[PDB]
Amino acid sequence: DSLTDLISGYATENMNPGL
Amino acid sequence: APLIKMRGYKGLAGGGRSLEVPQPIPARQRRSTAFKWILDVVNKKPSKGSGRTMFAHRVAEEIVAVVEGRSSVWDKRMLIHKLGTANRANLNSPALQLKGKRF
Amino acid sequence: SMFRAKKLDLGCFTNVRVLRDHSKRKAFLEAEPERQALRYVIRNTTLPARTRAVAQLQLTQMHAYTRPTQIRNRCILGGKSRGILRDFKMTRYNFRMNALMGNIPGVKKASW
Amino acid sequence: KRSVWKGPHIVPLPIQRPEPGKKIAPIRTQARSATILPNFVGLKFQVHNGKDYIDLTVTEEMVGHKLGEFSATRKPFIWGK
Amino acid sequence: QKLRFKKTKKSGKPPLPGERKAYRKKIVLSNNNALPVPGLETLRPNDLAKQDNVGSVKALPEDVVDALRAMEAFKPTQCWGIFRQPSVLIRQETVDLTKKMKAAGADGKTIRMVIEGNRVTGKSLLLLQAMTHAFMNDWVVLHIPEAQELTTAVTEYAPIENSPLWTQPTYTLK
Amino acid sequence: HIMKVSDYRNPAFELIHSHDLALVKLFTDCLSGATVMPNGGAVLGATTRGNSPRSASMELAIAQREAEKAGEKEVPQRDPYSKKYDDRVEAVMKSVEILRLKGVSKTEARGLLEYWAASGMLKKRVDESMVSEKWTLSGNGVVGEMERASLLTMKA
Amino acid sequence: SVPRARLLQLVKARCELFSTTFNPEGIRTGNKILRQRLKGPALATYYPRKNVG
Amino acid sequence: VFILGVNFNEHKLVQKALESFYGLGQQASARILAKYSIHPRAKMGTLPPKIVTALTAELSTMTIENDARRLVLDNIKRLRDMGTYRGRRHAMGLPVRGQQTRNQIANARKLNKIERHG
Amino acid sequence: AYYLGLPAFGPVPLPRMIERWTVPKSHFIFKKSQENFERVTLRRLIQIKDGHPETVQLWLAFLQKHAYYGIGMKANVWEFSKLGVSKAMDESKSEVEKLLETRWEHLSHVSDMKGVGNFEDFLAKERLRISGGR
Amino acid sequence: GEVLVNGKTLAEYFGRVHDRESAVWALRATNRIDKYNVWVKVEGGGTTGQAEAITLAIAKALLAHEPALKPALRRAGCVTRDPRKVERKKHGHVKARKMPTWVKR
Amino acid sequence: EFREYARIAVWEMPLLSKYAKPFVPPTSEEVLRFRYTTYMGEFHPADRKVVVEFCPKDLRDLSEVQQRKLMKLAGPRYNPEKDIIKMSCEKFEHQAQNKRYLGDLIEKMIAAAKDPKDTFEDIPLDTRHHTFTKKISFPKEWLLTEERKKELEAARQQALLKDAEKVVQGALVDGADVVKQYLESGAAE
RNA sequence: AAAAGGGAUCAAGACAAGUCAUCAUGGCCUAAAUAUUGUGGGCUAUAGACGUGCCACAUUUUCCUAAACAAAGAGAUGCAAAAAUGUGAAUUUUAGCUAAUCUCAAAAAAUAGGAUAAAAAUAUACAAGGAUUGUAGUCUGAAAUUCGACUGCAUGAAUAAG
Ligand SMILES: Nc1ncnc2c1ncn2[C@@H]1O[C@H](COP(=O)(O)OP(=O)(O)OP(=O)(O)O)[C@@H](O)[C@H]1O
Ligand SMILES: [K+]
Ligand SMILES: [K+]
Ligand SMILES: [Mg+2]
Ligand SMILES: [Mg+2]
Ligand SMILES: [Mg+2]
Ligand SMILES: [Mg+2]
Ligand SMILES: [Mg+2]
Ligand SMILES: [Mg+2]
Ligand SMILES: [Mg+2]
Ligand SMILES: [Mg+2]
Ligand SMILES: [Mg+2]
Ligand SMILES: [Mg+2]
Ligand SMILES: [Mg+2]
Ligand SMILES: [Mg+2]
Ligand SMILES: [Mg+2]
Ligand SMILES: [Mg+2]
Ligand SMILES: [Mg+2]
Ligand SMILES: [Mg+2]
Ligand SMILES: [Mg+2]
Repeated sequence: DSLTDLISGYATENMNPGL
Repeated sequence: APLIKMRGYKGLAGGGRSLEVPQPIPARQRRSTAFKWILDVVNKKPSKGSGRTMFAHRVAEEIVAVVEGRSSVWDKRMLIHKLGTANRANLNSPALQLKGKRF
Repeated sequence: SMFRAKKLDLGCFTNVRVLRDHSKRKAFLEAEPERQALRYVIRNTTLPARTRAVAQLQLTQMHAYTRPTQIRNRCILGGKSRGILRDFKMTRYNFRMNALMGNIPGVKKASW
Repeated sequence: KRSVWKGPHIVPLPIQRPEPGKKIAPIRTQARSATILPNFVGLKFQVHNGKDYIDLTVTEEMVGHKLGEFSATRKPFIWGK
Repeated sequence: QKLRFKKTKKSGKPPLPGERKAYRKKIVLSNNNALPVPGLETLRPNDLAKQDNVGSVKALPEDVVDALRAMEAFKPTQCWGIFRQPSVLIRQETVDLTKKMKAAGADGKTIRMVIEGNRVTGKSLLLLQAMTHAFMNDWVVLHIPEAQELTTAVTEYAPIENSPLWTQPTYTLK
Repeated sequence: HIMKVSDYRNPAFELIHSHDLALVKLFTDCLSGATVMPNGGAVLGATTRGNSPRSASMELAIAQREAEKAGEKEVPQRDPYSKKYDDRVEAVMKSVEILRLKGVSKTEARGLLEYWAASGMLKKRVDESMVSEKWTLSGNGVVGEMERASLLTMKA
Repeated sequence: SVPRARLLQLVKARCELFSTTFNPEGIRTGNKILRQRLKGPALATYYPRKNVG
Repeated sequence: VFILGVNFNEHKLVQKALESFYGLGQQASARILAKYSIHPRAKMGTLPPKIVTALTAELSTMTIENDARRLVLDNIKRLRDMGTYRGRRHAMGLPVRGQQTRNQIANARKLNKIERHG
Repeated sequence: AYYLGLPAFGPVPLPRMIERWTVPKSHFIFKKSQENFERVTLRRLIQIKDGHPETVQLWLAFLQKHAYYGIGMKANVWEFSKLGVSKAMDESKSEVEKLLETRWEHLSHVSDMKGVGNFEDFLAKERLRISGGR
Repeated sequence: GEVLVNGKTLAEYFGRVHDRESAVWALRATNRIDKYNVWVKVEGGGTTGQAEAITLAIAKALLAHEPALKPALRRAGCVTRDPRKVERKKHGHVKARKMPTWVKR
Repeated sequence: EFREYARIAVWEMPLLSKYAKPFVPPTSEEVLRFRYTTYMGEFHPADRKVVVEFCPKDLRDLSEVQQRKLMKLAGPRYNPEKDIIKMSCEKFEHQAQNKRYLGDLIEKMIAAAKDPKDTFEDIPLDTRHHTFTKKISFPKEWLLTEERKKELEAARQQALLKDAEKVVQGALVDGADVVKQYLESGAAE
């Protein structure tokens, strides 16, 4: 019922090259 | 309607002042200057009523106050006629006839 | 960067930004049907709230080259992007010179 | 997303709830257009203002706003000194 | 601090309430300058019902002008203040309508008709030429000058208990 | 005006019908025959083209009574897909006669033009050639348009 | 003066006959994205390709 | 007359009198008159005393004047405390809705405050 | 059209299409001076009435083969046909096959052409490339 | 003397009495309003523009019946074709002639 | 180039007459009128559309109610003024497919009009999609017929009598003089 | 018909006039950076002050009602009817046309009626005006916070014609 896990689930580390 | 018109020559009266000179004006120029004085007095009057006849009845009353000789445009006519009378001699003024005749 | 072809396939006036805008037109041609599906799932209020949130998150991860709003016409002769005419692919000035010399068919000086 | 009928703008953020009592470093983000959902009311953010990361502690009053509304990009204009 | 240029800040008694409204609604029925038309006859009680009078201008009786003036039969849009004596033409429709009103009240009947036409065909004056025939023949004239005063929400209104109807006290008094 | 929904609002903020007004409900009943005047009389209604709305019901009823009187079995009918009609207005104007006004005949135009000239308001020779000039500029004798061209002109 | 519930029976037949979407409630079905024709191939062929020299 | 402690002259529309209270406009005013069968062109001198008493009772229930300025002043004060961009603009007396500040920011400087006039 | 028995009506001068552009004479700041350009399209219309369907196609074939440079043409063809369109198309197959017997020589390809792949998707995208993109 | 413009009476089409007289001025100047029936059909232009066009139309049509009226219509001004036309807007100008504010400094 | 076309118009054109065919009017069965577009060697996206137009009264197999139901199902494709159902199709890649669909669709429009389930007789034909044009015509009463000429003579002679009797009786009003005489008689004070 | 009108065009030279940031080019410079790529930000800052524009400061204005009259241009990178829903922006759904055919699309002022006045200055009569701001929405687009265009409600600044 909760959609919160989607945000963190798709949160791939190093998304932005560098920082 | 006035019978004359005042036109000044720039800087020919000494001390920077202009030399005013009267000149006659044709009929069309006489009527335009006249009816433009009436519309000037009309636009300065206070409103009286309502409807579409507001402006028309305001101009028509000034046309009746003119024939009755009790309108403010008569003073505007006699005022420009005094200028001509006070400047009736400038027509043959020395300055006009001497623009560049004294090299 | 990864969308720039390793071999230049441009025959017009090449430029840093002309080569950049050509790579966005090729990247969008390949991913337009994919981007149209994500935009259809987001606007379909009949689907579950989860299906719309997934498509809404994936549309954000798409590379900027895939967006159509990044495309902007450029001058094939000068490479400028300010003051372009869609009918000739050139700036207002390059269109003037070529039109006077007769290199643009049909165009003539207008007087009326 | 302005129009309400298509939800708020959500961005992939590493919004992982902390283990009870564990120390979590603030979330560094450049997504200044990410609506402040209720699911991270209480977390510590570090929003990018173009040059620096200005810290932010989301509360129940910030729900609905954007993360960029709390990080000033320009500096106040002051005449003289 | 702002140092631009800014302009510096710097009559007769006004009219009474209702004076302006009564100015665009006054009805002038006579013009002293206009000449008295020779041979202009007045309207007899049965003149508006004679087919021979068609095409002739007749004057309204002095006592009828006060009644028609009491119920706002005249209107500022109409040109009455250009002549001396208010007189109305007798057209073919005036006889048709009047001849029906002469037979209706004679046999206890009631005629119900609508007057339709183009912009200024004369519908409102046709009503005046029915009220004129009514006053002269001892009728009860109940005329509603303008029907827009009852619909445009410009007069008081109150409901009737246990009914969907609504009254208009200020208008019914006037 | 009385053949449409009025501008009054009831406590529920809903527009009241012009026929629900007591005074308008009286003239309407007499015009339709509901209220019978024992001593007889006449109930005459006059339309206006200055500051007047358009009611398809009144105009339709007007066209239906004129067709029946003129002996025409193809009387107009409602527009099946229009929603600007009023059943109440149809019932009121169901059995009312109609007087269609138009321009005055040539003979009537002369009698009126001669009255304006005798008063000094029309400095013209009133002859047949001159009576037919005003009868043409006034849309085939519309009295009102005949005055704008004769009395309210800027030529005299 | 035609019942709305009765008009839909005709509006429904046209969709079946002409294979159109029957949405009497005006629900947001995102069909506006399906009717939009792709403009990809039109934009790609803007800069002429490298040719014989 | 007196409506909610405010004195109005006889030659004054009731529509315009109710519309002078912060929070009441052409919409709410039109519904108050219809509730008590007052034609829009009703002037102050025409209202019966009982109807005037009614109007005050209705207005008191409504959220007007001080109550409406609380909601507006609380929203502006909340934007300042949270530290939002808009809050800073209100405090500094500058345009709040993304307007060019090079010129023509007079009304912003004059009115934009944390405690607005209303 | 006279030799083919086609009664032609025209040429009808249709409204000329005028496009307009106002560009600055300079490539820089000088905007107070501009100039107008235009591309006037002149067009005619030759309508043929009571013309046999096939005969009207030979007319258009003769005009395309002997087309004059600098002229574009667009022809709308009308024809009357009975009901049951689908059934007629199938029957014609053998009639059209006999006419193409000698015309198949134009196209020649290796056995099981693999460069094409999906036949329909090829024509769809090959026509896009040929037609400039649309 | 019945005049119909676009199927409508002169008073139903032209709401300005000045335009009605200008339309039939040819018949008025020659005193022939009560001897001809005119059925006009106009297109394009404004109220006065259409009125002045009808003046020249009736004049030419009237001369087909009585060619000897041209000298009279000449002095009435119903034979001349007014060639005045709205000027075009010119680049660098706000309107045909009007120009933007010129700043000296 | 003019000589090249003068050579074609003198030697090659006359050969076209050997392969021409005479025009034959369409029989009663040919009730459809298709339209196909050609750009003469060009590739244009609009050369795939096929338009078809037929008349509901051409289908003699459909009765009155069945024909009126076909005008309702047609919807905005029906022209009440001309009484023609015009419909196009550019859904497919080839003209052949756009024509086959319209050929099958018209077979469904006729199969649905024959369906006795619902005749839609309660529904009146809606024509709000079409903008009807009103055409004005010259009044036939103004035609100067030998009979109307007599009507004009009577109208012109009856006008001279009215003016004559008024002049003889000294009654022709002349407002120009009525004011002059009045002002020139000390009557205005 | 005619006393016609407008547009384009308008030299050499000078102003070392403008542009090495369209393009092109001589010389001189950068070549792990004065080159190339992405995320976010900025070009939208604001004490004072200068330029063009819009609009308003009611009485020939504005507001309400009604059954008039245009031209030109746009739609294959698309103009969208009719119908239905919503106070509204707009939405649902596509008929037709890729066009003297179909659509945008409706002209407005005007003409003719009607309403409002102590229409701001005597505090119990604060006119017209629509800036500023609160709030709820809609459309385009990954994305509308810095920083978009429209809609509803509420708020109601200066402004007496300079
Ligand atoms: N029979 C008549 N005799 C004299 N004058 C007349 C006559 N009929 C009409 N008029 C005048 O014609 C003008 C218009 O007439 P009237 O006011 O009756 O028209 P109306 O049908 O009521 O117009 P509207 O639809 O605008 O209300 C007035 O000046 C009127 O005096
Ligand atoms: K106000
Ligand atoms: K915004
Ligand atoms: Mg007006
Ligand atoms: Mg009237
Ligand atoms: Mg400034
Ligand atoms: Mg102009
Ligand atoms: Mg020359
Ligand atoms: Mg030179
Ligand atoms: Mg220099
Ligand atoms: Mg310089
Ligand atoms: Mg320089
Ligand atoms: Mg360089
Ligand atoms: Mg960037
Ligand atoms: Mg800038
Ligand atoms: Mg305004
Ligand atoms: Mg629509
Ligand atoms: Mg538009
Ligand atoms: Mg004032
Ligand atoms: Mg000024």
